[PDB]
Amino acid sequence: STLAENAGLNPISTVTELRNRHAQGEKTAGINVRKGGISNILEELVVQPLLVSVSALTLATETVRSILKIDDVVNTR
Amino acid sequence: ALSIYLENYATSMGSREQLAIAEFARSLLVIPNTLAVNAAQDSTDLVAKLRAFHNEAQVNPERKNLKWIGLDLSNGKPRDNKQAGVFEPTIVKVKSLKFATEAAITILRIDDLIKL
Amino acid sequence: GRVPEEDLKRTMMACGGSIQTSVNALSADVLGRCQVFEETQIGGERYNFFTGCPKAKTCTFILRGGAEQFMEETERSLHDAIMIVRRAIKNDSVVAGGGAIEMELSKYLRDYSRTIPGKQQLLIGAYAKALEIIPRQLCDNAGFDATNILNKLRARHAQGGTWYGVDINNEDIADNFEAFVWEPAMVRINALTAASEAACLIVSVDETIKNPR
Amino acid sequence: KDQDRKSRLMGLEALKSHIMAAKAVANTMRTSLGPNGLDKMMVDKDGDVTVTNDGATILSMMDVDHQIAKLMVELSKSQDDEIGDGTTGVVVLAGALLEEAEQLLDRGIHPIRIADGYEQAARVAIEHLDKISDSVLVDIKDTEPLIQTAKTTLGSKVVNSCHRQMAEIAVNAVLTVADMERRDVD
Amino acid sequence: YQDRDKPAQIRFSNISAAKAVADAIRTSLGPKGMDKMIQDGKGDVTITNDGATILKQMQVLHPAARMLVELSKAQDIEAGDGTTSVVIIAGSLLDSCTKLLQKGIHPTIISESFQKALEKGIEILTDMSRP
Amino acid sequence: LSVFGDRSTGETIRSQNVMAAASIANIVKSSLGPVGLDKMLVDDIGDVTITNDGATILKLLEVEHPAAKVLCELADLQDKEVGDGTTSVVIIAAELLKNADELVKQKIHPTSVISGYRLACKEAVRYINENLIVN
Amino acid sequence: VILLKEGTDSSQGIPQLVSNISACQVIAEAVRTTLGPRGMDKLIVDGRGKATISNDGATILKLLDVVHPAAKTLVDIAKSQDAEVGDGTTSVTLLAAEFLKQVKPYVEEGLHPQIIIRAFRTATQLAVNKIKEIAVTVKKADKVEQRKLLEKCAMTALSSKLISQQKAFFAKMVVDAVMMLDDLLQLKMIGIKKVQGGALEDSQLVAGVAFKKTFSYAGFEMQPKKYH
Amino acid sequence: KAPGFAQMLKEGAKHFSGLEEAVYRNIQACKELAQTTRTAYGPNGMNKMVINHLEKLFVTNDAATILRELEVQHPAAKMIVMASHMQEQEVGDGTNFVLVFAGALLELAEELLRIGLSVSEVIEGYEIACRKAHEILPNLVCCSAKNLRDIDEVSSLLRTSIMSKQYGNEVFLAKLIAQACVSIFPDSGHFNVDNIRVCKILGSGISSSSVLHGMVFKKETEGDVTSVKDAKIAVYSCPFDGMITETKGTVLIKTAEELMNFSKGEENLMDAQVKAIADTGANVVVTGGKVADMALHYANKYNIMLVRLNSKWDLRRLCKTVGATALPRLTPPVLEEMGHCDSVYLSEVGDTQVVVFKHEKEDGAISTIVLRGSTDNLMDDIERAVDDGVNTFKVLTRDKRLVPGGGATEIELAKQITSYGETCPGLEQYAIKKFAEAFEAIPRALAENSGVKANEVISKLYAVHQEGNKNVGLDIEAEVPAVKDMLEAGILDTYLGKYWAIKLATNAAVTVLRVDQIIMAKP
Repeated sequence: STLAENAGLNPISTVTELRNRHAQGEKTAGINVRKGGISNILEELVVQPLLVSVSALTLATETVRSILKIDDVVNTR
Repeated sequence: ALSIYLENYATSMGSREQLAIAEFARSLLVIPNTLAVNAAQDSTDLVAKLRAFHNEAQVNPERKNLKWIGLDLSNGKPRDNKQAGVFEPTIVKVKSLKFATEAAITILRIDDLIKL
Repeated sequence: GRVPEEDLKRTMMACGGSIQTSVNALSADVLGRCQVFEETQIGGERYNFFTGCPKAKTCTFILRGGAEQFMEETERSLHDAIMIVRRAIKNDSVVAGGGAIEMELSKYLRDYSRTIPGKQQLLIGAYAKALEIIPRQLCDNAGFDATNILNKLRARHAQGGTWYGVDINNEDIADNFEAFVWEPAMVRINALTAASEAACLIVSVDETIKNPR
Repeated sequence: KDQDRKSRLMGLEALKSHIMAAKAVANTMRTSLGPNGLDKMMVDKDGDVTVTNDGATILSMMDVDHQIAKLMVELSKSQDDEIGDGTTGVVVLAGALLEEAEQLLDRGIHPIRIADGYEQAARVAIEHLDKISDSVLVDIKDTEPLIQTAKTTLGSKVVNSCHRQMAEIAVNAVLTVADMERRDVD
Repeated sequence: YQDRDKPAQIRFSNISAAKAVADAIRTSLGPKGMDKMIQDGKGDVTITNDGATILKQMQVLHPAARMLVELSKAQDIEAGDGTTSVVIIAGSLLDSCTKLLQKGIHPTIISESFQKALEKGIEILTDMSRP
Repeated sequence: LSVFGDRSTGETIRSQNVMAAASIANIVKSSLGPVGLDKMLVDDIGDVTITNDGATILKLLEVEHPAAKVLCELADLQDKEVGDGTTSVVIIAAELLKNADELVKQKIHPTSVISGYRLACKEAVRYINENLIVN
Repeated sequence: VILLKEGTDSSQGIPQLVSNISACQVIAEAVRTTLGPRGMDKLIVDGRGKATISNDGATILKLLDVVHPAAKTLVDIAKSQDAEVGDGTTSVTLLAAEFLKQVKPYVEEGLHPQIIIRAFRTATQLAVNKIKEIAVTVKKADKVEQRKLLEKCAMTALSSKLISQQKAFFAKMVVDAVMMLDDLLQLKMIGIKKVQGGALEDSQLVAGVAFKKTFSYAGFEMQPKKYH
Repeated sequence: KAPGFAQMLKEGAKHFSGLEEAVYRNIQACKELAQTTRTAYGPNGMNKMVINHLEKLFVTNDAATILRELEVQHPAAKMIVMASHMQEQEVGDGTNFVLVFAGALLELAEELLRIGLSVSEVIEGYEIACRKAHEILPNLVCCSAKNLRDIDEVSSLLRTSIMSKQYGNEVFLAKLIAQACVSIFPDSGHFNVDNIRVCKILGSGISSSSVLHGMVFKKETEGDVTSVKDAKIAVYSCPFDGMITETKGTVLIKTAEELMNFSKGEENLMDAQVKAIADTGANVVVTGGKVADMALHYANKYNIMLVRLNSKWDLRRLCKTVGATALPRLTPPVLEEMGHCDSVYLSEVGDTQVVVFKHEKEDGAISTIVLRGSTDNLMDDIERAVDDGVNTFKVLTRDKRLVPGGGATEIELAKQITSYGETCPGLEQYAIKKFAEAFEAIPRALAENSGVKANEVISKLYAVHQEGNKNVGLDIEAEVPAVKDMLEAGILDTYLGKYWAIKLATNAAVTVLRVDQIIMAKP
């Protein structure tokens, strides 16, 4: 929805349309900012490695779990 | 001249760009509108007279329709610059439109300010 | 008894009698007439009705549905449906609705304003852009994107379109003439005239005067 | 006339303000739902004092001067003649749909588009209920289970002390005025 | 309920400071990301859209917000890409946690639940990938 | 959020940069053309450099604003590349921002505006090149 | 002590026109969302607290009665359009405020109001001429009976509605009710009544007057229900 | 604490000191009066959204209606307003000439007083220039009415007066008023606006109007009689309703039969009352208020023509023509106070039946213009054009002398007066020259109201007059600031309209200049 907003598209209808294309299709459906709309990203040759998406969820969730476990902060001296 | 062409070109593209190209067309009229005010004349009329002679060139190529009509500041009337000899380099009008476009793009991308 | 006054007065104009309060003046002057009367069993309850009255310029349509909103929502749409059929028979000359005619005039006036040197150029063009509000609000009220439709709609009129307009059902442009979305041309003519005449009254005004009272 | 001090508010600030009023009527009744529902102490204009958890009685006494809340009461006035039981379920569900709609207005959805979405889902729900339904007195006129099921709901009210004698009475009444074959009771 | 002791105010304090860093860096995502204007204290001003450079030039003082800044550095060392996407994901999860905590769910139950989504999440991306 | 500075976001930041660039244009708007009016330049000491040339004004014009400094850096690009047309550049760029800022109020994203202005400049250079006269 | 006004409030020039332009847009905003069949409704409350819900532009303006001078001009113009036609008040109200909005920045730039009037009087006549030239007459197009084309126009308004699956039946009820009348047609003549329950196709069309007949007093097995 | 206010010793009135220029303040009150009507001058005059004292909305551009509704409290402005009221006497036009011209004389006088010229010397210059203007104005007379009583002639000259009150529709109104005016000019030496009446009727538009003879009344005949030639017309102000006895007349009723007996006794009395109307030789009756149902049939019984005039001004209109005066009692058979008429009949025009009082036996010198319009405010504004249009030709019954309009005379009269001041030595030349510049304010008003640079109009109007091209005025056009000949276009003004306007405007300006201090009083 942030990519769709930056590409001038509607943030809701873009992800709302893609959630149906993923239920019916595969992960090839994604936002193409070069053309300004939804397209088959597998054909556009716009890919990224797997470690970026995996390490993102891994490190982000650990930070959220760490922030969630903060009950309070103490000021020492 | 670009005020009429780009306004017609905007109707061909669409896709959330018809209004922007139309405003780009209307923005160029500030130059003849500003030159008319500095020449102590009614800018609304002279700007309208330029766009009429230039629009008639687009409707058909017949010779009865005047072409390449400029703006004479002294007499306060449009004049054909080919006869009057009011010429400028091509790179000026080309670079000035390119640099002015890149500047507005550089400022439109600014949606936040952080001070330190 | 227990007949509503609206139904009684509706039968008054249909039968041609008169609703007399006191029973002392009841006579042939107020008494109505009819051709065929019968008591039916619509939905189990009895419904009286006089058919073929002398002044039978009226009728009634009984609705049925699972709730009031089925009938109330149906009530609103049928009243305009009666006017649409009432309009097509009266005036045979029509134009495409849904803002299709408003975009065609915007093309004609805008292309005409360029050939008009003077201060009338910006104003006739300003008159043209003002016609965009009719197809615009139909898209905004219908929950559609006015940008994508108006840009796709204004582009179609340039290529040769004359009846294409806004489709409230499908979020796209459609030939409102082929879709039988019509309106009377003379009724639309009186709208532009009353609009400009109303704007001219406001533009021609420059000062307001108020007697202290 | 009387344009001074006229109410003027529109947009999302108005819809959220309308949704805020409906939620107050729902949250007030969300606790009185079911047999374990919390009662509501109603004080009459004449100084009387009453306590109950009936959804219909709560709305009749609830004199909310907000206009959006009055429509919620007018809705329940018709429900008592159609459903009878789940008068709180209607108001509680309406408040839930409006509360979830507030999350959609921030996403940029139009109210009429949300209205069309709920109408589509309401048809999916109504279609699903017939699939998971079951019959009781199909192809036979019987009086035994008709007394049993009606007796269960009555056990929550003050008739619990003699709930069984009331159910047999409600059967002979409808059976008398109306015929089970025609299936059109008045 | 009384809710005399209110340690949840520190959760909303850390979530708001964490969500603030994500809301700023959100618009700069992708090739068409809107640029941002940073002004140094001396007087110099610069323009950029790289999310990594913006976080360094933010001078973050809150502890919870600093964890997102150090988080973005971890993504750069490990992967070197997706620096801006990480901070945006963390800001939305914490914003989503604000709705769950109001419902009476404990942070430990939320923490353990997110790990199960992470475990199933890695399987989803790995299955649909292209070796 | 607590920081050692200040931040300000929203659509008003676009408007603040729009009104700034519009202000710099009005300083060199009336001085456009050969009949342009002169303008004073009160320095910090007290000297008053009177001139109508738009390029000479922008070199000496000192407005402590980032958006205005972008147009000052823009002036050097046009002066070195060609050496003329700097006044029309600042005026054209100011109207594009004042018009684009109105579109942003109509829920038109700047990315869609940036895309339109790029295509308009491309077609404008095409129409210009097709309607020249050689030396 | 000695002043000219002494309570006489008066303002003239450009600020008065701009004040009337903004006041006219308020009347537009009151009827902007009601344009079209699927337009949003408007809730109006009188002095007694009685509610009024309606999406008709003409009915909304009658209940407002705005006291602003410039706003009364549009309301009286729109009211006349309702009496003469009964439709198009919202289009007239929106176009008028939009003609005023588009010429608003030119009025501020020193353009005279009278030059603006010559444009509307000129552009209007050109528009009225373009309508008649492009308009089309449809009486017996494609050799189709008028009863069939009017059915298409009727279901058009009823399309994708709560009666969309059975609009073929409802479409005929409109054509039948209108054809029953004489040459003088009017919307008030053809009444409608509501009956809860039953299928949608069971909606009946009585040729005469009909009513619920709540009369349930004694009198059965007498009082013949048929009369010549 | 001293020093307090200087020159303030009379009821604490605001006495402006020598620095505050007390004379300059009374002038500012008159300049503001001009700006309220400077914009309404000419065919392109701007309308005024006037709010009546009854909280009624009216949009008009007539000067007399603006000032009548604008409560002018400043006395210095009342003098110029009194000149406008005096302008209405001897002529029915040129009102804004008094406001615009006098406002320019006072506005330009400040430029003289600021220099140091005495107010007594300024007055002598305006009085000299006014006397000089009256000598030049006959020389500017271009054409004169032929007095052929031709509708083609009367309508042609009348177009100038109709415009600036109801623009665009100057063709229909000029023909109708010409048809009404031509039918009375044969009555030599008796023409007056009181004969040519106006009757407004709600209708389609202005194009559906026409002229009819006699005192027309929009209210159709309530009775069933179509025509009656009876002279005796009985007018009663009291309506036909339940009678009341001026003495005690105590009426006691207890039972239901007694209610019916008294009800029958009233109907038998009313049958005798209407019987008395026919007994006095009068088959016509008028009523102000409601008309009863039984009395209506009694009017048809004796074939008495029933007439209804709800408007009070309509009743008084008949009292001064036929003589039938309204009595306080309900149907008193007073045959002495009845009227006299040659013919009374009903007539349908424009799909509306209207009562008519035609003079068939008598010669007849009365007419009425039946106007049609879909708005009451529109017909009232058109009625004001009829008065200013008919009164234009009431002046032409006098010496028929027309002068060019459109600001043409104002430049030539200014050009001729400016030359007289240049060659006239002394101090009077300063005020004489400014008297010429005051005339330039009128073309400047027409140019500003048409959206044209006024200075360009004065520059062109003086150039063509320098070459001797008189009769040249401002070409009314939005996109053409040039000029044209007023003679060829047919735009012409009246001589007496400019004569009495320049005279009364100068006296109003001089009367204000002669005043230097406004002082309160008490009886």
